[PDB]
Amino acid sequence: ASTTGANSQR
Amino acid sequence: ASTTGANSQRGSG
Amino acid sequence: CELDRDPEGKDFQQPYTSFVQTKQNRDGLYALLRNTENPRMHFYQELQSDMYCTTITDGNSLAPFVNWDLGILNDHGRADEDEVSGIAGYYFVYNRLNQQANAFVNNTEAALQNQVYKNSTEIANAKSFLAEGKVLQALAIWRLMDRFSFHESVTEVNSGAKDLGVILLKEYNPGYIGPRATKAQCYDYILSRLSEAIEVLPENRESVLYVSRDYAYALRARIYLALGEYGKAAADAKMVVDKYPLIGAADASEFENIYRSDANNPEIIFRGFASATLGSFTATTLNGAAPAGKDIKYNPSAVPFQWVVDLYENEDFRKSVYIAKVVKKDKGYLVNKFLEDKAYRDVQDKPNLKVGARYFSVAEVYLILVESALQTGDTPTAEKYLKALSKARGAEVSVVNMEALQAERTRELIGEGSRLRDMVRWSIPNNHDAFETQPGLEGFANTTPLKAQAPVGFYAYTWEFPQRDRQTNPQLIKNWPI
Amino acid sequence: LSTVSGSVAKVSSEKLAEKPVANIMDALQGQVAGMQVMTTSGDPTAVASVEIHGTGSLGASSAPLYIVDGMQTSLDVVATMNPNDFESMSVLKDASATSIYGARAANGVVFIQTKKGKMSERGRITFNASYGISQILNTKPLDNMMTGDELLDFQVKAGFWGNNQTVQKVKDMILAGAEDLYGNYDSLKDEYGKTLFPVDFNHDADWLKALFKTAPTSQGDISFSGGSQGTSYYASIGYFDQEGMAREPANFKRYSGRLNFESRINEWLKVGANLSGAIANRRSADYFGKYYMGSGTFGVLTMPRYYNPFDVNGDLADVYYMYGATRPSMTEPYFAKMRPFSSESHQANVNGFAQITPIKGLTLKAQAGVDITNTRTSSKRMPNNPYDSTPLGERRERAYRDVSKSFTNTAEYKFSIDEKHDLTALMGHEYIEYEGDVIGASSKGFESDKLMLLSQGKTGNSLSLPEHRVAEYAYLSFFSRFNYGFDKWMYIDFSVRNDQSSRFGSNNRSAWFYSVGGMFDIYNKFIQESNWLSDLRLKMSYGTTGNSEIGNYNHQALVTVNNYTEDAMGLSISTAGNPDLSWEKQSQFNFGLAAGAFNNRLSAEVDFYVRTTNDMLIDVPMPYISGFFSQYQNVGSMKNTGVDLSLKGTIYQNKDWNVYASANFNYNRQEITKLFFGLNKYMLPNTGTIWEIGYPNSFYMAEYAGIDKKTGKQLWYVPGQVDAKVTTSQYSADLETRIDKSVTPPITGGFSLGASWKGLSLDADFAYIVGKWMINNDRYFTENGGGLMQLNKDKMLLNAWTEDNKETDVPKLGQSPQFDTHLLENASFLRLKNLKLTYVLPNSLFAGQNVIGGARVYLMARNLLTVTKYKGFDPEAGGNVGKNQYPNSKQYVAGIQLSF
Amino acid sequence: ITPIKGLTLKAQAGVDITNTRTSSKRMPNNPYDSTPLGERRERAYRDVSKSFTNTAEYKFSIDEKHDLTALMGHEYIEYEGDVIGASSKGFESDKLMLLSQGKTGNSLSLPEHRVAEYAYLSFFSRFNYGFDKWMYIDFSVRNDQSSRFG
Amino acid sequence: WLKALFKTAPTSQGDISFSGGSQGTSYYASIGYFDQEGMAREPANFKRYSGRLNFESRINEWLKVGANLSGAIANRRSADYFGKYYMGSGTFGVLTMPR
Amino acid sequence: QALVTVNNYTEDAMGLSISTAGNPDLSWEKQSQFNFGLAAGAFNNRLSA
Ligand SMILES: CCCCCCCCOCCOCCOCCOCCO
Ligand SMILES: CCCCCCCCOCCOCCOCCOCCO
Repeated sequence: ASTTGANSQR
Repeated sequence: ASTTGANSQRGSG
Repeated sequence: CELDRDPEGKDFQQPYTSFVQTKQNRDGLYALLRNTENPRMHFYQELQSDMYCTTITDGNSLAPFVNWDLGILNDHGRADEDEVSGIAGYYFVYNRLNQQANAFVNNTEAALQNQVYKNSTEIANAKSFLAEGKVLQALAIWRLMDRFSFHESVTEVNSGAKDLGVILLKEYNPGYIGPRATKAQCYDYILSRLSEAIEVLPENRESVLYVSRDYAYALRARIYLALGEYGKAAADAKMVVDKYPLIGAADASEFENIYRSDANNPEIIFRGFASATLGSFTATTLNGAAPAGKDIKYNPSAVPFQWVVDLYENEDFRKSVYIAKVVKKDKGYLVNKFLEDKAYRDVQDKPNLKVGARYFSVAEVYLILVESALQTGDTPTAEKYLKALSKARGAEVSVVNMEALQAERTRELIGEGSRLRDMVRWSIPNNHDAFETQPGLEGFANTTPLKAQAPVGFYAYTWEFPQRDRQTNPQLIKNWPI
Repeated sequence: LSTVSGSVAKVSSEKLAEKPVANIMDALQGQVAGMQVMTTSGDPTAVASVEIHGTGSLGASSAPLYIVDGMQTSLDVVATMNPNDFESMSVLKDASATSIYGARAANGVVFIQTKKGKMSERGRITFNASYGISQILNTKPLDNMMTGDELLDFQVKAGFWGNNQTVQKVKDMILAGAEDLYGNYDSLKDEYGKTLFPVDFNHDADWLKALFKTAPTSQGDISFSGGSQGTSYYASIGYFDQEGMAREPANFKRYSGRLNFESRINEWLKVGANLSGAIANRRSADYFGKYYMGSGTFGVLTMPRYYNPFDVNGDLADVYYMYGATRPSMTEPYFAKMRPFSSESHQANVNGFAQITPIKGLTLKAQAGVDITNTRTSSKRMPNNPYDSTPLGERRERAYRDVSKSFTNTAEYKFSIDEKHDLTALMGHEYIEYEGDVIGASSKGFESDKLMLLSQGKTGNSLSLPEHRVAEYAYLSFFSRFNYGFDKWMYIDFSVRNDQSSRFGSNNRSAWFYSVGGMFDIYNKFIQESNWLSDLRLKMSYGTTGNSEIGNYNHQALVTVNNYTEDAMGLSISTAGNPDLSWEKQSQFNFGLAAGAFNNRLSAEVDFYVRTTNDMLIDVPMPYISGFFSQYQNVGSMKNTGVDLSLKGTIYQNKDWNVYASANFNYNRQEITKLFFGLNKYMLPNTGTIWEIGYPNSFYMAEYAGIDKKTGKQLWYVPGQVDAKVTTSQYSADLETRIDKSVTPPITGGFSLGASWKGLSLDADFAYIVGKWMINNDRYFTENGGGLMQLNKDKMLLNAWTEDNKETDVPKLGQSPQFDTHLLENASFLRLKNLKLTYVLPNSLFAGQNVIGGARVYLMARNLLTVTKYKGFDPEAGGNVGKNQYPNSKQYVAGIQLSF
Repeated sequence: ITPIKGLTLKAQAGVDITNTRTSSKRMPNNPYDSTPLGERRERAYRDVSKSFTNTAEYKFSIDEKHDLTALMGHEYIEYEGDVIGASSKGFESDKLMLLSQGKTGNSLSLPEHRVAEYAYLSFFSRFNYGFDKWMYIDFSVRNDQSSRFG
Repeated sequence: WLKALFKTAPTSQGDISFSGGSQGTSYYASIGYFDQEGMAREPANFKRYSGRLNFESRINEWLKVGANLSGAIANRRSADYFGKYYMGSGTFGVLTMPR
Repeated sequence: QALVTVNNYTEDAMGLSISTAGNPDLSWEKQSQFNFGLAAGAFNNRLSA
């Protein structure tokens, strides 16, 4: 169960 | 192929 | 400092606490069976019948049985942890099956009697796994008797052995080392194990991958037949013979696709589970086959005498599947029954010649009913089932008269270890020195004479006990004379 | 390490150095009295079977404990070490000398001491390098095998190809079949007749050359040893590569380093390490000792000479043909590149020690070490190969892990209680742990040499179950040993110990062992001075020892998985079980006498001994009714009575011209005492040997009595029947009998000669093993006229009894041979283990340049001379039977040494 | 090695081996999982990186005020890496979890396999000029060659 | 939820090392231990068992040889869910889980 | 390299897809450094910069 919402990636 | 004519098995290994 | 070390992938033996532990032990039981009631194990006694000559390719592997090299057949085989083959092997795997079915039967009786099952349906199924294990013990002991006790017809024997069966052990006991049960001891254990199971097992088969009532009725009819009890064999036959229908084939291609399919042959009553990745083995002794790309080439070590090839009508669907004119190129026939199931090929395109372990097909049940009905003067039902079996194979028989039964059986059962027993019971001696070899193979399949003659009542139609079992057990009476 | 009461032999550096095989125990064959070493395979990769003072047991190993700088190491790990770093090997062969070792000190202990540094002013650097070639050491087996058309006739006249056939009909047919078979392969279809002649009845194909080659061996090393105040260093790197003389590929190459370091840190501490490792690649010919059509030394005897594995340039083809074949049959070199194999072992061995000396007399020593071996091995089945079953290829990657810990720390208090009583007391603790592990993965379906990652396989009916095997054991031990010395003449040694092994259940893994021993200096008490006797000492010892060398998990009553379908797992009974299984308990009495004559320039030591094995670990065979194969039990007993003596002296020391010889002999009678279940004998099936109480492990057969000159039939002696001896043509198993020939040869010995003519020197080392017997399984084929008529046979079958040819001793054609005395061959042998001519450069050639100080050059041969009556390739290459042997090699080597 | 006054030949070599062995399970019969069937994944890793790097260095002086130092050298760097891994599933017992004991059919997997190697060849030089112990100059030229380029 | 996913964890290390030598030869040897457990309750650790031996020796006015030898048995494990957003893990978990 | 890897579509035949784009001219990165430094010691080498 992951919350992608927003993954500004590194 | 292989020829099992007869192997006396190596009963002293 | 705990110096306990225990092995990975092993667990300690215990009594059955759960139903899931019991079901798992029953599966391990059927796993063994699949590598035991295995065609690879019955090829030796198939090759000892009157049907085969060795080719120039053999490397003294099939020669001992075909040419009756008694000096080699005496202590023939292996059953150590590198190889399990031959007479020694045949004997060893069945005793393990008998030993290991003993520990399954006893530990299920134990669990039932301590009410470790948690409801009536767990209880009811273990009473049924129990009957299956009873059939397995019956099979294990009878297969051991099939080769290691004498038929009544044998003449000169070691003194004492004419009436002896095999060492009967009804309990899981690794340390047991006793003497041979008598013939009637062994056979009463066999039939009662089976009878007690037909009582518990349901009328209609539940899985072709497990023992069923249909199976035990069939196996008992087989066992009755080799005991000469023709009336009793025919009674167990009729109870199964109509529950499995024959292959509906128009040509030999329609025949071969169905017959060679473990999955679609409607005649298979009981087989062991096999996949391409588990439970499938290659059985390329009879045919000498090997893959070549998309093709299969054959270099047999043994091939039938002409009289076997001449047994088959030319339109017999079997004459291109059970035997197949694929020696040299198109020059002679080899026994090809165990050729392949395509479903087990690693790659659709490329054959690997893998098969599964089959345990009973209704064809034999037709032949058990036909021979016995002829013996009991029941001509109508002997003629009904023989015309049926042969017509479905594309070569229906003109007359029904035992002579025809002997032929038809011999054709239908080729490769399955059946001819050697049949020649003992039909009182045919081994005429190998006098049979014509197949002409097409001149220079490849030549005549080789017997190293010892095999007339009616010769003792070596029955095997000697493995030399292990003799040397460690002074209480064993051997079969062969001095 | 060893004691004054024990039977102890010490072998020097020179017996160990620069030997063209990685099997260093071979270098001791015939050097130690009572130690019987024997290598049964010329495969570079094989390791010898040493047995000190007989076979110790009928089910446990008889392998000595091998020890390097204090800790148990396997022969396999010893092989990865550079033996030019060994200063000495010491064989401890009785209860008193093996008293502080465990596991299996019942078999003797072999202690290897690596060099520690010599504390010189400048250090000694030293460089060794040698090149040489291995060969086969006996060719005689093929002196008398039929030639090509010699066997063609034999076959045809025997009816093998048809009833009504002429030789040429057959000759036409075989090469007919070779052209049509070759004519289906693009790569052959028009090379047959041009560059390929697979069948040729006008030339005999050299099948020896087909399957065996000359192969090379290469060695080098640098070694810096030096020193100073309290510290001693010995460092070395080196390289070894011995290629396999069988053309079936096998090799052992190692790249090695070692650092031994020892330092007095202060008057209270001495610390030290000896560190070693190697990158090692070994490979083995896995078909030898089995019978596969045209492979091994069986192949070189059995392939009909009308079959040519060569092309037109005399080089080895990719393939040969055999009549009937479905497929052309790959030759050995083309098989190898089609079935590749590599394996790298990284071997690490770390070893430290500490020596606190807190008060006068007391020595606390803690020593510990690891023995890490990670091995990673690859296997391929090259795809698109036109002589393979499919074009699809496979790959198998395995990785191996062995980690061996050992701690062994001691307290040693030696003092003196008045002027005539010296006591030395010592006890210790020792824990040995071993944890091993093997992983293997495999895929198939590849259709490109360049696309063969395991992750690129076909997925479906093509998938494989992985390979996975684990193994661990452990040993806990408390031991003690005391040394009492009265005057400077009488010595008593006492020892008691307790050993505990993971290999037995909790209630049965402990066992106590003791030993007493005495040495008495008869010279220095009763002969103050003698004008001819220099040394006379009497040794004597009794003691008990354990043997636990069995198989980790042989007591539990175990279940394993045996799945019947794919949706639920299944369980089968796996092992029988022996809840009581425990240590084997051996006992040895040794009576010794060591004497030195002239000025100890002529010395001897004789020893008499009685080795008794009770509670013997037999893997008792089980009747097949049991559904098992075996089960270990402490059952039965055995005795090994014997003597071993050794002597050495100098024959002509001439100030610049010394001549030196040394010899060693053992005889050992073996007697089984107890078997299992009260049984008096057990013949071991298909081996031709038998265990019978009165006697030793002996052979067991029918006595072959020749042939009936009137019938041509074979006849055997019927045991017990006579006239006023009975023969019969009717063979039966009940015709067999115990034979007064034992399996393990009772006599083991050797001698060695040496002279040095001022710099020029020659040393010869001999070794013999008499009373050895073997069944030549190979002759079962080469000599029979009853079967396997494909195979080449001995030309003696051209003599076969017929109506027209009587007065011959070869039986009629048509009857197969039985395994009787006609195959019991006398494998006794004298062997010349090594000849070394060395010439050390003159001392004054290095008198002007202070860089190099000496040099030596040498020519050398391993295994040139082999006197033996055995009608097979190598008489060593077998125990009770010899099948398809990889004969030990004969080596020629040139070498050079430099010292700076 | 120091053969004559002023020059210093230094030869150096070493390996850097890493064998790593890794184990992972998905324990069977736990009721908070999707299936009661267990899985196990064993991997083995190997990194071996050797490097030789040997030098010859000449220091001399042509006066009391001119110090010269010359040195050039060779270096080969090699790396060979490798990763192997196999996994099974379908286990129904803590005690029966050998990889070789998994279910076989739709439960079988492709192994894991990855290889990687690189290499470096290089020749270098370096000089040192020193005048009157107040002015010091250093010059250097070198050529590097990497397996990572065509 | 902080206590759910993070703990106090230990770090342990020890070491003995024999240094000295005397002449043209020098030795530095050490054995050692290290174990750092990760404070995330998601398991992670780095423990090593260490050894090293350094050695240099003048053999003569022209040659000097030397070695430095080092090795270790090491066990590492890493919290592989960090830096991703998974419902009840990491510092995201400790902030976002409803109390 | 401009490479292919396996990408099997069924279980009876091998399949092949383009794996990497490619740069036959890929080469060393070429870096350059101008460095002007100064070190100073103050008092009685009890103060450095
Ligand atoms: C030119 C000089 C020759 C030096 C060769 C030395 C080769 C040594 O190989 C051993 C490898 O094992 C590495 C493990 O290191 C252990 C260190 O621990 C010791 C501390 O007590
Ligand atoms: C001439 C060079 C030969 C190369 C041999 C190198 C050995 C490589 O082995 C790698 C595996 O061994 C691991 C070493 O373990 C370290 C010891 O741990 C104990 C320290 O406390």
